[PDB]
Amino acid sequence: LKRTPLFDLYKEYGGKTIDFGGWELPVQFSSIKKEHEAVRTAAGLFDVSHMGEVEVSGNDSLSFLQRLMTNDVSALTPGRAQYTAMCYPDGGTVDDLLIYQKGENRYLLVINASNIDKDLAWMKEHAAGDVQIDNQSDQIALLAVQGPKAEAILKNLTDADVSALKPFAFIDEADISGRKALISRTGYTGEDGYEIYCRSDDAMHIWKKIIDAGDAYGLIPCGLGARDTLRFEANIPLYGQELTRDITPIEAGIGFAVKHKKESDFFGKSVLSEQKENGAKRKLVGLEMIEKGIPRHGYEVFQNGKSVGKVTTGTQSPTLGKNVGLALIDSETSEIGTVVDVEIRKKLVKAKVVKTPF
Repeated sequence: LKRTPLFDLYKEYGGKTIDFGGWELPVQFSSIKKEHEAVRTAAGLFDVSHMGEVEVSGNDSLSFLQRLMTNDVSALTPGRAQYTAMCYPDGGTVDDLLIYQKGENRYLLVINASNIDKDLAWMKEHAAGDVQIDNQSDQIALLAVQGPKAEAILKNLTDADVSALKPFAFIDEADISGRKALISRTGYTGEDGYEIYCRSDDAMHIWKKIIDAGDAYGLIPCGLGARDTLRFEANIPLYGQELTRDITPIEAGIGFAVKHKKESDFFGKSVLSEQKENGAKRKLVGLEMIEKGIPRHGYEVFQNGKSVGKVTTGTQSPTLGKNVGLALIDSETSEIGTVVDVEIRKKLVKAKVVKTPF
């Protein structure tokens, strides 16, 4: 199986591993509930080195990126990053990703691990002009620190002024105990939070310095369990779930990342513009089960005997004390308070659409 440079460290911290799409990554280290609670009130350290990273350089890199991306990548300056979708002509999603501008006409694309080869072929297909696409995936590790105490812990790791960083701002080549790392103010949890990109070699080192520096603040290793519980409460999409070949960024609730009046044409622009200006026929919602049952990805959602969509992620909400779900459903069913039926092993169980994000 596929393994991050952090792998050999999991046993020590009690990492229960799962074969998450070829990569074996931790679902937990102690408890989904405790991990969620930590990132909510202390901080939490996720290994996220499965992610791919691709350098795009050349004089025509910006024009190339502007056709490929839904966001206006002109808005970037070196030291700044943005979240974006990459769409097919029909507005279906190739991937969602972060682009960092590292300098004039150099860009770092942080892409989903599952999609690196897909994304690469799609990009190389539409290359034109002076554009170089360099896969740097197996050279870069990624550690994320997430919570109200994340800033306080990060002070203790580097001399660089990470406290000055605004959201989506980054410092490159910053020193963490003699280790050069890119530090960005970006998360995947819905709290204050930073992400640390380093050489594969240096990941375990930095991991240890983060557990040490976080010990006093209540910092624990967190996994994919907590990751999804946090995503619900923040209504954050995950590719393969909220975002796929068949779901539009508008439908997934990330229209903010679609700048449909960009002067540049981009793949999907016409379809996405209409969905932005008129509203989409499907809407990503939160579901909480009113009746006993476990929702998972793919379960049909019904109202009055007719399908209205599908559950896209299943998880638990400590906040509510309930089983909960993110679902993509018809817009006319999407109002808060609406009751629906989610099919769990050939029997319809009720759920009530709730306010998300929190």
